[PDB]
Amino acid sequence: NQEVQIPLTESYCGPCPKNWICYKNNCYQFFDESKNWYESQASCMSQNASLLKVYSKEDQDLLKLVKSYHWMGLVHIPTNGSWQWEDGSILSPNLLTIIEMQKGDCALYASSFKGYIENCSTPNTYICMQRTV
Amino acid sequence: ESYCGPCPKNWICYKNNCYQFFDESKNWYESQASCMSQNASLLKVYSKEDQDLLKLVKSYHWMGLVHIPTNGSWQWEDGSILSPNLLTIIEMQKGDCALYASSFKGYIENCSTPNTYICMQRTV
Amino acid sequence: EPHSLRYNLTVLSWDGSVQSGFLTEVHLDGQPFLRCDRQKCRAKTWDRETRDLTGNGKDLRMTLAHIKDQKEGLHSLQEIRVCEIHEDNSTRSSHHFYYDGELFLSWNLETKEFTMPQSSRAQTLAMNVRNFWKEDAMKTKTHFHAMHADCLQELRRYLKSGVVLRRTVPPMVNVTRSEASEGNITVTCRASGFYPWNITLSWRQDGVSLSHDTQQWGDVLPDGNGTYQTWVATRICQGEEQRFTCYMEHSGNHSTHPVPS
Repeated sequence: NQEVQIPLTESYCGPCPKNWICYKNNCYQFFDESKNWYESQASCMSQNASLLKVYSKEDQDLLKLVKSYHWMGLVHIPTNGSWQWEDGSILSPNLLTIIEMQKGDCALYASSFKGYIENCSTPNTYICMQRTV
Repeated sequence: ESYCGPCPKNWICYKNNCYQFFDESKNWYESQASCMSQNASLLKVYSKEDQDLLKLVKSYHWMGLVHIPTNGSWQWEDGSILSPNLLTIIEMQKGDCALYASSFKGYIENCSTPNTYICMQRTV
Repeated sequence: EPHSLRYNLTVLSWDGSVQSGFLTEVHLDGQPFLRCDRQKCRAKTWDRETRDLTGNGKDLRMTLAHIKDQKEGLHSLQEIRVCEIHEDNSTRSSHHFYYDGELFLSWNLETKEFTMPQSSRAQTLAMNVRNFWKEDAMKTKTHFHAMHADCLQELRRYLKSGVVLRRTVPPMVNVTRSEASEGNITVTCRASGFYPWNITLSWRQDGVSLSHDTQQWGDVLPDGNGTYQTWVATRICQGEEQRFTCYMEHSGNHSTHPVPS
């Protein structure tokens, strides 16, 4: 059963793109090629994926270990005066602490569960996420 | 493959290696025991290419590296040698155990000092 | 004067061995607020503070390990960060590194650049440290900016939640006579229990401030209650006490105080 780690309770993780991080039915990859938010999104979508979406501290607890600052899929709409993901879902409360660093309409992820408001035009490393089956 | 594993249910899989991170500070002995209780061992660094994700780890965490003063060399808990050109070792605290830190660094720390730790399954 | 938040982080080495312990002093509007170690923060629960400041403590232990250091015994490395919010809602920043109690490195938000003192032992320490941060991309421009942005969010959070260890307290004023000798008297004007520190206190003859040199001046002393006290005295002829008033400005309050009787 599920209170122990033995070869019998092991399973394959995926499906994910080749040589990606697979965790709790999610796929992730980190790109060290600095790009602005638009190019970062385009890169993720070119690989049938999107920028990091944060939806659960439990399911995505590995985000606590990430060094440095990376584009995630969070964008500001000035009309509603609120943050939301690429896929148009709302930022759930008590997930991210959002910190005004630069005046901008995009956010960089940093551990633990922070978003730093950054100029969309500024080159940064980025994280792609794909949800499995 | 599109598939990574086999790994425990709720572990991180990368290039068919299984990893988990523990926020509950333990000394090196308790950290190793905790990893073995979960059918794993403390992080072993064997390949910069296969374990390139270790570049993105924030802070420092127990790994499975120990000093025996007789042979005067660092080795893994499984008795395998530290391969050259993998880790730069830095004297931080006097001790016979090592903390992993980005990028492929090992900080010498007292074995008795509580620290966060990373487990990696022995598929070695 | 501005709202401020200061984080004073100290790590220690004994004979090149970096100790497990570190400590963060947090000061809010100049007042001791939190002391934090690896385990806990304590005021004079604090969970979010312990997470943040344990992170910086570990980075600073690693930083002290990369310092090449022939001299034996005790050495200390400090990272001291302050953010300020002013009247006009403009903000200031400083970010300094001290080794054995001496500055060797600052980071400047406006320019996004390191500054070093002129000393050559300052330049050695600074390059030990900068080269360490560069090899591992450990402390980038962005990390320095983010630490400053968190400093401002926390200060705002403390202010929004009414942890505001600051309010005006106007002085109590008392005028007394003394040293009644050879048909002269000392007149003394005392301001006590006052906050903030800044005050104007002056004797006037027929409403004209006497020179500094014809007056005697208390220092501005802490009460031990969070407030201040001071005084000014002058030497006049008996019979002339009507012509002498104590003038005081504190906190927009301009008042005048005669010699009693």
